[PDB]
Amino acid sequence: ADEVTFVNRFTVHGAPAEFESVFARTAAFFARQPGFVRHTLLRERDKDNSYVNIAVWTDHDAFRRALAQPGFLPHATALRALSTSEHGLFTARQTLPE
Amino acid sequence: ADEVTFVNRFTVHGAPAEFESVFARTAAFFARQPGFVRHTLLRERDKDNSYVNIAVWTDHDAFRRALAQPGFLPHATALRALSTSEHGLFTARQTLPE
Ligand SMILES: [Cl-]
Ligand SMILES: [Cl-]
Repeated sequence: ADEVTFVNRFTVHGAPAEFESVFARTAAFFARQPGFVRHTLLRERDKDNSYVNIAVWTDHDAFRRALAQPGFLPHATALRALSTSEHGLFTARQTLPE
Repeated sequence: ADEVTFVNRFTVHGAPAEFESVFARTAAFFARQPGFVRHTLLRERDKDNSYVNIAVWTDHDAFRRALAQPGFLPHATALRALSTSEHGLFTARQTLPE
């Protein structure tokens, strides 16, 4: 119930290999934060520059705290230098297997 | 690896309760298909009409075979009566924890 899922859709403008390298360090940063549960970076099949990240947090407060960390800035900056994003925060309604 | 992840973004134009009920039946239909791994239906926080579904399949062929089932067609008809959607098929690039 409390758990939140942040979903980002990226359009990569720069080199996808550089994007992935930057994202790996971004994810490691977030993995150091209290409340981090898991993440998966997905790449669209047959597209080169289309990515979706799914990140799970114990609660909304922990997610907001992570974004507000001073340590996030270089990662946020490096990501924005390479891509644009459309994103939203979600709660789970249904899961299978149950 | 071989796993594929299908991501759907729904904009619901009917009643959300009816959408969730019809979606549950469609999800059950896919859950019976060979190669189905898991799915999660997510609802955007502070919104009534925005959902994202994430579904994992063992491989691309299993996903294709499921989509091609004649039984899918009336399910699709019912779900699309209540919602529009934008979707894509993805491969996992990074996951934490490892
Ligand atoms: Cl800046
Ligand atoms: Cl069938």
